[PDB]
Amino acid sequence: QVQLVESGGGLVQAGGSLRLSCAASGSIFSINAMGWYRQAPGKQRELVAAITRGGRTNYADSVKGRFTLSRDNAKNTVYLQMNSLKPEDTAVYYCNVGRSRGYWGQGTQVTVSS
Amino acid sequence: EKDKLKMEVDQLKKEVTLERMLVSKCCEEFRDYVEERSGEDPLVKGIPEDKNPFKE
Amino acid sequence: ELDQLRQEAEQLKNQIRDARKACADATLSQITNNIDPVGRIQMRTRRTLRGHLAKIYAMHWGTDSRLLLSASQDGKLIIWDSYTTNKVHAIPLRSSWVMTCAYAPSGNYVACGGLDNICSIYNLKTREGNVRVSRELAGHTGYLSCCRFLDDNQIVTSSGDTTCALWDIETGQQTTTFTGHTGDVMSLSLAPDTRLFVSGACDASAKLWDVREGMCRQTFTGHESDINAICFFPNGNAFATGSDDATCRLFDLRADQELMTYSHDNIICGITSVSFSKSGRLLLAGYDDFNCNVWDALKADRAGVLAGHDNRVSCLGVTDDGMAVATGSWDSFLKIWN
Repeated sequence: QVQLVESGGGLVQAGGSLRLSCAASGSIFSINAMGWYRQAPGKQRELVAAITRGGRTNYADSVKGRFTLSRDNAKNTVYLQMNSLKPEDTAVYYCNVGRSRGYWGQGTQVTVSS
Repeated sequence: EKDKLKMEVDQLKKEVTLERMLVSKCCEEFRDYVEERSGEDPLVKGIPEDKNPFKE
Repeated sequence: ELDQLRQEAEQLKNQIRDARKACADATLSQITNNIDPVGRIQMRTRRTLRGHLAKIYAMHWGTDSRLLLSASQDGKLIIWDSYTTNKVHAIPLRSSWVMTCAYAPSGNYVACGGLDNICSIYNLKTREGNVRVSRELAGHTGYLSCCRFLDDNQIVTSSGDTTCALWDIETGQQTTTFTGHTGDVMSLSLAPDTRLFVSGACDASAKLWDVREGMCRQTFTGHESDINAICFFPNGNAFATGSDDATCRLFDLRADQELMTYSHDNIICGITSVSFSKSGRLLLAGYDDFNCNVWDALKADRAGVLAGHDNRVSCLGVTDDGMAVATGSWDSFLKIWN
Protein backbone atom coordinates (compact mmCIF):
# COMPACT_ATOMS: atom_id res chain seq x y z
CA GLN A 1 0.00 0.00 0.00
CA VAL A 2 2.90 2.46 -0.68
CA GLN A 3 4.73 3.86 -3.72
CA LEU A 4 8.11 5.63 -4.05
CA VAL A 5 8.05 6.73 -7.69
CA GLU A 6 11.17 8.17 -9.39
CA SER A 7 11.19 9.90 -12.74
CA GLY A 8 13.20 12.16 -14.95
CA GLY A 9 16.28 10.19 -16.03
CA GLY A 10 17.57 9.32 -19.47
CA LEU A 11 20.32 10.19 -21.91
CA VAL A 12 21.88 13.61 -21.95
CA GLN A 13 24.98 15.21 -23.56
CA ALA A 14 27.91 16.10 -21.22
CA GLY A 15 27.32 19.53 -19.62
CA GLY A 16 23.50 19.15 -19.91
CA SER A 17 20.87 18.96 -17.17
CA LEU A 18 18.38 16.42 -15.70
CA ARG A 19 15.65 16.93 -13.08
CA LEU A 20 15.05 13.73 -11.12
CA SER A 21 11.86 13.69 -9.03
CA CYS A 22 10.81 11.38 -6.29
CA ALA A 23 7.08 11.25 -5.51
CA ALA A 24 5.87 9.52 -2.36
CA SER A 25 2.33 8.13 -2.03
CA GLY A 26 2.17 9.76 1.44
CA SER A 27 3.60 12.69 3.47
CA ILE A 28 6.82 10.92 4.49
CA PHE A 29 9.19 13.69 3.35
CA SER A 30 7.60 16.15 5.77
CA ILE A 31 8.70 14.26 8.94
CA ASN A 32 11.90 12.49 7.78
CA ALA A 33 15.21 13.16 6.12
CA MET A 34 15.68 11.56 2.72
CA GLY A 35 18.70 10.70 0.54
CA TRP A 36 19.52 10.34 -3.14
CA TYR A 37 21.98 7.52 -3.90
CA ARG A 38 23.60 6.30 -7.06
CA GLN A 39 25.24 3.06 -8.30
CA ALA A 40 27.36 3.01 -11.47
CA PRO A 41 28.00 -0.24 -13.45
CA GLY A 42 29.90 -2.50 -10.99
CA LYS A 43 30.71 -0.01 -8.20
CA GLN A 44 29.14 0.33 -4.76
CA ARG A 45 26.06 2.45 -4.04
CA GLU A 46 27.03 5.89 -2.67
CA LEU A 47 25.16 8.85 -1.18
CA VAL A 48 24.90 11.86 -3.52
CA ALA A 49 22.63 14.39 -1.83
CA ALA A 50 20.67 14.27 1.44
CA ILE A 51 18.13 16.61 3.08
CA THR A 52 17.24 16.73 6.79
CA ARG A 53 13.69 17.04 7.99
CA GLY A 54 14.26 20.80 8.62
CA GLY A 55 15.80 21.35 5.18
CA ARG A 56 19.57 21.29 5.58
CA THR A 57 21.15 19.81 2.46
CA ASN A 58 24.46 17.97 2.11
CA TYR A 59 26.18 16.64 -1.06
CA ALA A 60 29.05 14.31 -2.00
CA ASP A 61 32.19 16.26 -3.04
CA SER A 62 32.03 15.07 -6.73
CA VAL A 63 28.66 16.82 -7.20
CA LYS A 64 28.84 19.85 -4.81
CA GLY A 65 27.65 23.00 -6.67
CA ARG A 66 26.22 21.14 -9.70
CA PHE A 67 23.47 19.09 -7.95
CA THR A 68 20.84 20.87 -5.88
CA LEU A 69 18.31 18.86 -3.76
CA SER A 70 14.90 20.61 -3.20
CA ARG A 71 11.55 19.56 -1.67
CA ASP A 72 7.83 20.29 -2.15
CA ASN A 73 6.06 18.83 0.90
CA ALA A 74 2.62 19.88 -0.36
CA LYS A 75 2.93 17.32 -3.15
CA ASN A 76 5.08 14.70 -1.40
CA THR A 77 7.91 15.22 -3.84
CA VAL A 78 11.61 15.93 -3.75
CA TYR A 79 13.75 17.00 -6.70
CA LEU A 80 17.40 16.53 -7.57
CA GLN A 81 18.38 19.15 -10.16
CA MET A 82 21.56 17.92 -11.79
CA ASN A 83 23.40 20.55 -13.86
CA SER A 84 26.61 20.44 -15.97
CA LEU A 85 26.65 16.69 -16.01
CA LYS A 86 29.78 14.68 -16.68
CA PRO A 87 30.43 11.09 -17.88
CA GLU A 88 31.23 9.86 -14.30
CA ASP A 89 27.71 10.82 -13.06
CA THR A 90 26.36 7.98 -15.26
CA ALA A 91 24.66 5.51 -12.88
CA VAL A 92 21.35 4.27 -11.48
CA TYR A 93 19.96 6.92 -9.05
CA TYR A 94 17.71 5.82 -6.19
CA CYS A 95 15.34 7.72 -4.01
CA ASN A 96 15.48 6.62 -0.27
CA VAL A 97 13.79 7.17 3.11
CA GLY A 98 15.02 5.26 6.15
CA ARG A 99 18.42 4.18 4.79
CA SER A 100 19.17 0.43 4.49
CA ARG A 101 16.33 -0.43 6.85
CA GLY A 102 14.00 1.76 4.71
CA TYR A 103 12.17 2.48 1.45
CA TRP A 104 13.78 2.62 -1.99
CA GLY A 105 12.55 3.44 -5.48
CA GLN A 106 13.32 1.09 -8.39
CA GLY A 107 16.19 3.19 -9.75
CA THR A 108 16.39 5.75 -12.53
CA GLN A 109 19.18 5.29 -15.10
CA VAL A 110 21.12 8.46 -15.94
CA THR A 111 23.43 8.29 -18.96
CA VAL A 112 25.91 11.05 -19.79
CA SER A 113 27.72 10.77 -23.13
CA SER A 114 30.72 12.62 -24.72
CA GLU B 1 27.70 22.01 19.31
CA LYS B 2 30.10 22.85 22.18
CA ASP B 3 27.19 21.33 24.23
CA LYS B 4 27.91 18.04 22.41
CA LEU B 5 31.71 18.00 22.37
CA LYS B 6 31.46 18.25 26.18
CA MET B 7 29.11 15.26 26.33
CA GLU B 8 31.40 13.37 23.91
CA VAL B 9 34.52 13.93 26.07
CA ASP B 10 32.49 13.16 29.23
CA GLN B 11 31.62 9.78 27.67
CA LEU B 12 35.24 9.23 26.48
CA LYS B 13 36.43 10.09 30.05
CA LYS B 14 34.13 7.38 31.44
CA GLU B 15 35.29 4.77 28.89
CA VAL B 16 39.02 5.38 29.55
CA THR B 17 38.59 4.01 33.12
CA LEU B 18 36.82 0.73 32.14
CA GLU B 19 38.51 -2.41 33.51
CA ARG B 20 39.02 -4.54 30.40
CA MET B 21 39.45 -8.31 30.58
CA LEU B 22 42.08 -10.05 28.44
CA VAL B 23 40.75 -11.07 25.04
CA SER B 24 42.14 -14.58 25.54
CA LYS B 25 40.10 -15.07 28.74
CA CYS B 26 36.98 -13.68 27.00
CA CYS B 27 37.53 -15.99 24.01
CA GLU B 28 38.07 -18.96 26.37
CA GLU B 29 34.77 -18.43 28.24
CA PHE B 30 32.98 -17.75 25.00
CA ARG B 31 34.28 -21.07 23.58
CA ASP B 32 33.38 -23.05 26.71
CA TYR B 33 29.84 -21.61 26.71
CA VAL B 34 29.37 -22.75 23.11
CA GLU B 35 31.13 -26.09 23.68
CA GLU B 36 28.86 -26.92 26.66
CA ARG B 37 25.68 -26.52 24.55
CA SER B 38 26.34 -27.11 20.82
CA GLY B 39 25.86 -30.89 20.93
CA GLU B 40 22.29 -30.05 22.07
CA ASP B 41 21.68 -27.11 19.65
CA PRO B 42 18.89 -28.24 17.34
CA LEU B 43 20.27 -26.21 14.38
CA VAL B 44 23.78 -27.72 14.73
CA LYS B 45 22.86 -31.33 15.50
CA GLY B 46 19.61 -31.88 13.61
CA ILE B 47 16.21 -32.83 15.06
CA PRO B 48 14.72 -36.34 14.62
CA GLU B 49 11.65 -36.17 12.34
CA ASP B 50 9.43 -37.47 15.22
CA LYS B 51 10.51 -34.61 17.52
CA ASN B 52 10.39 -31.81 14.80
CA PRO B 53 7.44 -29.51 15.60
CA PHE B 54 7.49 -28.41 11.92
CA LYS B 55 6.50 -31.82 10.40
CA GLU B 56 4.79 -32.10 6.97
CA GLU C 1 36.74 26.59 22.82
CA LEU C 2 36.23 24.03 20.00
CA ASP C 3 40.03 23.54 19.72
CA GLN C 4 40.74 22.42 23.30
CA LEU C 5 37.87 19.91 23.18
CA ARG C 6 38.76 18.19 19.82
CA GLN C 7 42.35 18.04 21.11
CA GLU C 8 41.17 16.32 24.34
CA ALA C 9 38.77 13.92 22.54
CA GLU C 10 41.64 12.94 20.19
CA GLN C 11 43.94 12.17 23.13
CA LEU C 12 41.19 10.19 24.89
CA LYS C 13 40.53 8.15 21.71
CA ASN C 14 44.28 7.23 21.44
CA GLN C 15 44.33 6.31 25.11
CA ILE C 16 41.24 4.03 24.72
CA ARG C 17 42.91 2.44 21.64
CA ASP C 18 46.25 1.74 23.45
CA ALA C 19 44.41 0.30 26.49
CA ARG C 20 42.43 -1.98 24.14
CA LYS C 21 45.54 -2.90 22.11
CA ALA C 22 47.38 -3.95 25.35
CA CYS C 23 44.45 -6.32 26.16
CA ALA C 24 44.27 -8.08 22.76
CA ASP C 25 46.68 -10.86 23.83
CA ALA C 26 45.25 -13.61 21.57
CA THR C 27 42.78 -14.16 18.66
CA LEU C 28 39.60 -16.29 18.78
CA SER C 29 41.03 -18.48 15.97
CA GLN C 30 44.00 -19.45 18.22
CA ILE C 31 41.67 -20.12 21.14
CA THR C 32 39.51 -22.45 18.99
CA ASN C 33 42.30 -24.15 17.09
CA ASN C 34 41.57 -27.51 18.89
CA ILE C 35 37.89 -27.20 17.97
CA ASP C 36 36.72 -28.94 14.85
CA PRO C 37 34.47 -27.39 12.22
CA VAL C 38 30.74 -27.99 12.60
CA GLY C 39 29.23 -30.15 9.89
CA ARG C 40 27.89 -28.75 6.66
CA ILE C 41 24.72 -27.07 8.00
CA GLN C 42 21.88 -27.82 5.53
CA MET C 43 18.58 -26.47 6.87
CA ARG C 44 15.36 -27.15 4.97
CA THR C 45 12.26 -25.10 4.32
CA ARG C 46 9.57 -26.52 6.61
CA ARG C 47 7.08 -23.71 5.95
CA THR C 48 6.35 -21.02 3.47
CA LEU C 49 4.07 -18.48 5.13
CA ARG C 50 2.04 -17.07 2.14
CA GLY C 51 -0.14 -13.96 2.59
CA HIS C 52 1.76 -10.72 2.43
CA LEU C 53 1.44 -8.81 -0.83
CA ALA C 54 4.63 -6.82 -0.83
CA LYS C 55 8.05 -6.55 0.76
CA ILE C 56 8.34 -7.78 4.34
CA TYR C 57 10.50 -5.44 6.47
CA ALA C 58 10.50 -7.12 9.88
CA MET C 59 9.46 -10.05 12.05
CA HIS C 60 9.73 -11.34 15.61
CA TRP C 61 9.18 -14.67 17.37
CA GLY C 62 6.86 -14.97 20.33
CA THR C 63 8.42 -16.56 23.44
CA ASP C 64 6.33 -19.76 22.94
CA SER C 65 8.33 -20.43 19.70
CA ARG C 66 5.20 -21.05 17.69
CA LEU C 67 3.67 -17.67 17.04
CA LEU C 68 5.46 -15.01 15.07
CA LEU C 69 4.56 -11.76 13.53
CA SER C 70 5.62 -9.96 10.41
CA ALA C 71 5.15 -6.44 9.05
CA SER C 72 4.95 -5.55 5.40
CA GLN C 73 4.62 -2.45 3.21
CA ASP C 74 1.37 -4.04 2.05
CA GLY C 75 -0.25 -2.45 5.15
CA LYS C 76 -0.64 -5.62 7.23
CA LEU C 77 0.72 -6.90 10.48
CA ILE C 78 0.22 -10.66 10.40
CA ILE C 79 0.49 -12.92 13.44
CA TRP C 80 1.12 -16.45 12.16
CA ASP C 81 0.89 -19.84 13.82
CA SER C 82 4.05 -21.28 12.31
CA TYR C 83 3.02 -24.90 13.14
CA THR C 84 -0.15 -24.67 10.95
CA THR C 85 0.47 -21.63 8.61
CA ASN C 86 -2.97 -20.39 9.69
CA LYS C 87 -3.13 -16.60 10.19
CA VAL C 88 -4.20 -15.87 13.76
CA HIS C 89 -4.57 -12.13 12.95
CA ALA C 90 -4.19 -9.81 9.95
CA ILE C 91 -4.13 -6.30 11.43
CA PRO C 92 -4.49 -3.38 8.98
CA LEU C 93 -2.00 -0.61 9.63
CA ARG C 94 -2.72 3.09 9.58
CA SER C 95 0.76 3.78 8.07
CA SER C 96 2.08 1.18 5.64
CA TRP C 97 5.61 2.66 5.72
CA VAL C 98 6.49 0.01 8.27
CA MET C 99 10.07 -0.78 9.43
CA THR C 100 9.90 -2.89 12.58
CA CYS C 101 7.77 -5.08 14.73
CA ALA C 102 8.02 -6.80 18.09
CA TYR C 103 6.17 -9.60 19.90
CA ALA C 104 5.85 -8.95 23.62
CA PRO C 105 7.12 -11.74 25.94
CA SER C 106 3.62 -12.21 27.43
CA GLY C 107 2.02 -12.87 24.00
CA ASN C 108 -0.54 -10.08 24.77
CA TYR C 109 0.77 -7.32 22.50
CA VAL C 110 2.73 -6.59 19.39
CA ALA C 111 4.36 -3.29 18.38
CA CYS C 112 5.04 -1.81 15.02
CA GLY C 113 6.07 1.39 13.27
CA GLY C 114 8.26 3.08 10.70
CA LEU C 115 8.26 6.35 8.74
CA ASP C 116 5.25 7.53 10.76
CA ASN C 117 7.86 8.07 13.58
CA ILE C 118 5.45 6.33 16.01
CA CYS C 119 5.64 3.05 17.90
CA SER C 120 2.12 1.63 17.95
CA ILE C 121 1.11 -0.97 20.56
CA TYR C 122 -1.67 -3.45 19.57
CA ASN C 123 -3.78 -5.37 22.17
CA LEU C 124 -4.13 -8.97 21.14
CA LYS C 125 -6.70 -10.50 23.53
CA THR C 126 -9.38 -7.83 24.14
CA ARG C 127 -12.97 -7.83 25.45
CA GLU C 128 -14.79 -8.93 22.28
CA GLY C 129 -13.03 -10.24 19.17
CA ASN C 130 -11.23 -7.12 17.78
CA VAL C 131 -7.50 -6.26 17.67
CA ARG C 132 -7.02 -2.53 18.28
CA VAL C 133 -4.22 -0.03 18.90
CA SER C 134 -4.04 0.47 22.69
CA ARG C 135 -1.30 3.12 22.58
CA GLU C 136 0.66 5.25 20.09
CA LEU C 137 4.11 6.21 21.30
CA ALA C 138 4.96 9.59 19.81
CA GLY C 139 8.06 11.68 20.53
CA HIS C 140 10.77 10.64 18.10
CA THR C 141 11.44 13.20 15.37
CA GLY C 142 12.62 10.58 12.88
CA TYR C 143 11.71 7.07 11.77
CA LEU C 144 11.23 4.09 14.11
CA SER C 145 13.99 1.62 13.12
CA CYS C 146 13.44 -1.06 15.84
CA CYS C 147 11.51 -1.72 19.06
CA ARG C 148 11.58 -4.33 21.82
CA PHE C 149 9.21 -4.92 24.76
CA LEU C 150 10.72 -5.51 28.22
CA ASP C 151 7.27 -6.43 29.59
CA ASP C 152 3.60 -5.38 28.96
CA ASN C 153 4.25 -1.79 30.20
CA GLN C 154 7.79 -1.05 28.92
CA ILE C 155 9.24 -0.92 25.41
CA VAL C 156 12.62 0.34 24.14
CA THR C 157 12.80 2.00 20.72
CA SER C 158 15.49 3.20 18.28
CA SER C 159 15.19 5.91 15.71
CA GLY C 160 16.55 7.80 12.78
CA ASP C 161 16.52 10.94 15.03
CA THR C 162 19.79 9.47 16.52
CA THR C 163 18.29 8.35 19.86
CA CYS C 164 16.80 5.40 21.61
CA ALA C 165 14.14 5.72 24.31
CA LEU C 166 12.44 3.69 27.04
CA TRP C 167 8.65 4.16 27.12
CA ASP C 168 5.93 3.67 29.74
CA ILE C 169 3.03 2.29 27.67
CA GLU C 170 0.30 3.19 30.28
CA THR C 171 1.33 6.86 30.33
CA GLY C 172 2.64 6.97 26.73
CA GLN C 173 5.68 8.92 28.00
CA GLN C 174 9.35 8.48 27.34
CA THR C 175 10.68 7.45 30.78
CA THR C 176 14.30 7.61 29.54
CA THR C 177 16.19 9.00 26.51
CA PHE C 178 19.50 7.50 25.33
CA THR C 179 21.65 10.07 23.45
CA GLY C 180 25.19 9.81 22.14
CA HIS C 181 24.85 8.31 18.66
CA THR C 182 25.85 10.85 15.97
CA GLY C 183 23.83 9.06 13.24
CA ASP C 184 20.52 7.32 12.64
CA VAL C 185 20.02 4.34 14.98
CA MET C 186 19.07 1.32 12.83
CA SER C 187 18.78 -1.53 15.32
CA LEU C 188 18.84 -2.62 18.94
CA SER C 189 18.79 -5.83 21.02
CA LEU C 190 17.91 -6.46 24.68
CA ALA C 191 20.21 -8.45 26.89
CA PRO C 192 18.66 -11.74 28.14
CA ASP C 193 18.10 -10.14 31.59
CA THR C 194 16.85 -6.76 30.03
CA ARG C 195 18.99 -4.51 32.31
CA LEU C 196 21.16 -3.60 29.29
CA PHE C 197 20.67 -3.26 25.56
CA VAL C 198 22.86 -2.54 22.57
CA SER C 199 22.16 -0.25 19.65
CA GLY C 200 23.71 0.01 16.19
CA ALA C 201 23.81 3.11 14.01
CA CYS C 202 24.84 4.91 10.86
CA ASP C 203 27.76 6.38 12.80
CA ALA C 204 29.28 2.87 12.27
CA SER C 205 29.38 2.29 16.06
CA ALA C 206 27.46 0.21 18.56
CA LYS C 207 26.63 1.36 22.07
CA LEU C 208 25.75 -0.51 25.24
CA TRP C 209 23.17 1.32 27.40
CA ASP C 210 22.12 0.85 31.02
CA VAL C 211 18.31 0.90 30.99
CA ARG C 212 17.77 1.98 34.59
CA GLU C 213 20.60 4.59 34.63
CA GLY C 214 19.91 5.98 31.11
CA MET C 215 23.46 6.24 29.88
CA CYS C 216 25.98 4.75 27.54
CA ARG C 217 28.53 2.45 29.23
CA GLN C 218 30.47 1.38 26.16
CA THR C 219 30.93 2.42 22.53
CA PHE C 220 32.25 -0.23 20.08
CA THR C 221 33.98 0.71 16.81
CA GLY C 222 35.50 -0.98 13.76
CA HIS C 223 32.69 -1.10 11.18
CA GLU C 224 33.26 1.07 8.11
CA SER C 225 29.57 1.70 7.28
CA ASP C 226 26.10 1.56 8.82
CA ILE C 227 25.24 -1.07 11.39
CA ASN C 228 21.91 -2.37 10.09
CA ALA C 229 21.37 -5.17 12.60
CA ILE C 230 22.55 -6.30 16.00
CA CYS C 231 21.89 -9.25 18.39
CA PHE C 232 22.94 -10.18 21.90
CA PHE C 233 24.82 -13.42 22.51
CA PRO C 234 22.77 -15.63 24.88
CA ASN C 235 25.15 -15.40 27.92
CA GLY C 236 24.84 -11.59 27.89
CA ASN C 237 28.59 -10.81 27.74
CA ALA C 238 28.77 -10.32 23.96
CA PHE C 239 26.84 -9.32 20.85
CA ALA C 240 27.07 -9.46 17.03
CA THR C 241 26.66 -6.72 14.40
CA GLY C 242 25.69 -6.82 10.67
CA SER C 243 26.82 -3.86 8.51
CA ASP C 244 26.71 -2.29 5.06
CA ASP C 245 30.52 -2.88 5.01
CA ALA C 246 29.64 -6.55 4.31
CA THR C 247 30.98 -7.83 7.67
CA CYS C 248 29.37 -9.29 10.74
CA ARG C 249 31.35 -8.81 13.94
CA LEU C 250 31.42 -10.32 17.41
CA PHE C 251 32.07 -7.86 20.27
CA ASP C 252 32.78 -8.87 23.91
CA LEU C 253 31.57 -6.46 26.60
CA ARG C 254 34.25 -7.24 29.22
CA ALA C 255 37.02 -6.96 26.61
CA ASP C 256 35.44 -3.73 25.36
CA GLN C 257 36.45 -4.82 21.81
CA GLU C 258 36.02 -6.95 18.71
CA LEU C 259 36.81 -10.62 19.03
CA MET C 260 36.01 -11.69 15.46
CA THR C 261 35.01 -10.66 11.95
CA TYR C 262 32.95 -12.76 9.59
CA SER C 263 33.31 -11.93 5.90
CA HIS C 264 34.30 -13.27 2.56
CA ASP C 265 36.17 -10.86 0.25
CA ASN C 266 33.83 -11.93 -2.61
CA ILE C 267 30.73 -10.83 -0.61
CA ILE C 268 30.56 -7.01 -0.84
CA CYS C 269 26.81 -6.32 -0.40
CA GLY C 270 25.10 -5.27 2.85
CA ILE C 271 23.92 -7.30 5.79
CA THR C 272 20.27 -6.92 6.85
CA SER C 273 19.95 -9.16 9.86
CA VAL C 274 21.87 -11.31 12.32
CA SER C 275 20.90 -13.97 14.86
CA PHE C 276 22.71 -16.50 17.00
CA SER C 277 21.56 -20.11 17.29
CA LYS C 278 20.57 -21.24 20.79
CA SER C 279 24.05 -22.36 21.84
CA GLY C 280 25.76 -19.57 19.95
CA ARG C 281 27.77 -21.98 17.78
CA LEU C 282 26.04 -20.55 14.72
CA LEU C 283 25.67 -16.91 13.64
CA LEU C 284 23.00 -16.49 10.94
CA ALA C 285 23.12 -13.39 8.72
CA GLY C 286 20.87 -12.18 5.88
CA TYR C 287 22.30 -10.34 2.88
CA ASP C 288 21.18 -8.03 0.05
CA ASP C 289 22.14 -10.85 -2.42
CA PHE C 290 18.99 -12.95 -1.55
CA ASN C 291 20.74 -15.48 0.73
CA CYS C 292 21.39 -16.13 4.38
CA ASN C 293 24.85 -17.35 5.37
CA VAL C 294 25.22 -19.68 8.35
CA TRP C 295 28.51 -18.88 10.02
CA ASP C 296 30.45 -20.98 12.52
CA ALA C 297 30.67 -18.42 15.32
CA LEU C 298 33.79 -20.15 16.80
CA LYS C 299 35.77 -20.90 13.65
CA ALA C 300 34.71 -17.87 11.48
CA ASP C 301 33.88 -20.01 8.41
CA ARG C 302 30.69 -20.31 6.53
CA ALA C 303 29.03 -23.58 7.52
CA GLY C 304 25.99 -23.41 5.25
CA VAL C 305 23.39 -21.37 3.36
CA LEU C 306 19.60 -20.77 3.40
CA ALA C 307 18.78 -20.16 -0.25
CA GLY C 308 15.13 -19.83 -1.14
CA HIS C 309 13.90 -16.31 -1.53
CA ASP C 310 13.57 -14.46 -4.82
CA ASN C 311 14.63 -11.11 -3.37
CA ARG C 312 16.64 -10.04 -0.36
CA VAL C 313 16.33 -11.53 3.09
CA SER C 314 15.31 -8.46 5.13
CA CYS C 315 14.90 -9.98 8.61
CA LEU C 316 15.40 -13.15 10.53
CA GLY C 317 14.83 -14.71 13.89
CA VAL C 318 15.71 -17.85 15.83
CA THR C 319 13.19 -19.30 18.28
CA ASP C 320 13.80 -19.32 22.06
CA ASP C 321 13.77 -23.16 22.02
CA GLY C 322 16.30 -23.13 19.15
CA MET C 323 14.17 -25.41 16.96
CA ALA C 324 13.80 -22.98 14.04
CA VAL C 325 15.06 -20.04 12.08
CA ALA C 326 12.51 -17.73 10.43
CA THR C 327 13.44 -15.65 7.41
CA GLY C 328 11.40 -12.79 5.95
CA SER C 329 12.01 -11.33 2.52
CA TRP C 330 11.31 -8.63 -0.06
CA ASP C 331 9.75 -11.38 -2.22
CA SER C 332 6.77 -11.28 0.26
CA PHE C 333 7.20 -14.71 1.91
CA LEU C 334 8.50 -15.80 5.25
CA LYS C 335 10.21 -19.16 5.58
CA ILE C 336 10.72 -21.41 8.61
CA TRP C 337 13.86 -23.58 8.45
CA ASN C 338 15.52 -26.32 10.44
